[PDB]
Amino acid sequence: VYNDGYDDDNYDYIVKNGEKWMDRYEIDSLIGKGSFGQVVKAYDRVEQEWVAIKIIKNKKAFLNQAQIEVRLLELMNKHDTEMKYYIVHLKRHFMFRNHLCLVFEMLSYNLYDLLRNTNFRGVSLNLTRKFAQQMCTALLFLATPELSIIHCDLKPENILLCNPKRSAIKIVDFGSSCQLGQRIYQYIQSRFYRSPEVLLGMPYDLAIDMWSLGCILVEMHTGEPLFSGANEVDQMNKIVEVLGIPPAHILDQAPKARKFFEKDGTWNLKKYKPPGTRKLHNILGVETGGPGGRRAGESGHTVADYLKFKDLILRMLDYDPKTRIQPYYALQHSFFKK
Ligand SMILES: CNc1nccc(-c2cnn3ncccc23)n1
Repeated sequence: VYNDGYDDDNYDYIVKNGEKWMDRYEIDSLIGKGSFGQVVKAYDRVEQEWVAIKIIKNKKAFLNQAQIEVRLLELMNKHDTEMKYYIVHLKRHFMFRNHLCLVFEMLSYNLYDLLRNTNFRGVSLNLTRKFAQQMCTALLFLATPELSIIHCDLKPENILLCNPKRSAIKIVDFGSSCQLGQRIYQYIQSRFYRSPEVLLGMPYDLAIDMWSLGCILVEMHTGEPLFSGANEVDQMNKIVEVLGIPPAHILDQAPKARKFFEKDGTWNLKKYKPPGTRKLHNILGVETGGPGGRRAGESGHTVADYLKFKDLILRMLDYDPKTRIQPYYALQHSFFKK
């Protein structure tokens, strides 16, 4: 027996269809799950609307992760009462049967689910642009000084559609996030989306989220991860295939340079395609009909369009976090509509 019979051996609440909580919520069904716990669809009888309830595991490490998340969501929703900056809206929270519960507006599928729905062939350049404009607007909001929030775990699974039929999105999952200032986490970001400064053990800031976004947008259009490393050494080598050896002024200051490289004064890889020869121009199919040639003869996919997309992505994937494009200027780029 766990939690007087209410929990399973994984620290999760055992969902019961139709259960009533607190003379208020009627639980309907499970709609999502993850490391944190579970997400259920429930009817809020007081506000007369469907809600999603994120039920955190009954275990101290998971509870405390979610307490950080609640504080950051309360700070954000407070500075965006009109809900125009593409962050999920936390309505309220409570403790129930030894689980912290977060009540949200109900959302649809995540962007990984959308990629599966394309048979891993990618969404159109027009839909990629709509997702990009919303994501850059969210990053602009997180960079406002009273917030200064680094999400730290951007990936397709943490971006949800509002509606299955439409392009509107919201960002979720602030459990691993932090605020600019004191360096606390040195181990951060899911591996495929992890920035070079984190791989190299260097100082970091909000620019790590822009790196992740560049990786995500390429994957949304091609159907597959840009840099799919099996471990940190493989990850750095896959980055170098596309982007070349990082600049010497960065490696000369990197605590973990010698995990990957050796030092003419110039740096090279430790003993893949030669550095910089796996061109983004060819991954995107700029001149050859898009990914897999499958966009040949479709509207919305011209050479000029692809050159603008490539230009923006290369600015998001700058090795130097001081010169990598920032949200304000990404929004002004000619890839976006006037
Ligand atoms: C699944 N539907 C759904 N609808 C609304 C909100 C959420 C959600 C909020 N935070 N998180 N964190 C992680 C995963 C999902 C979620 N989810």
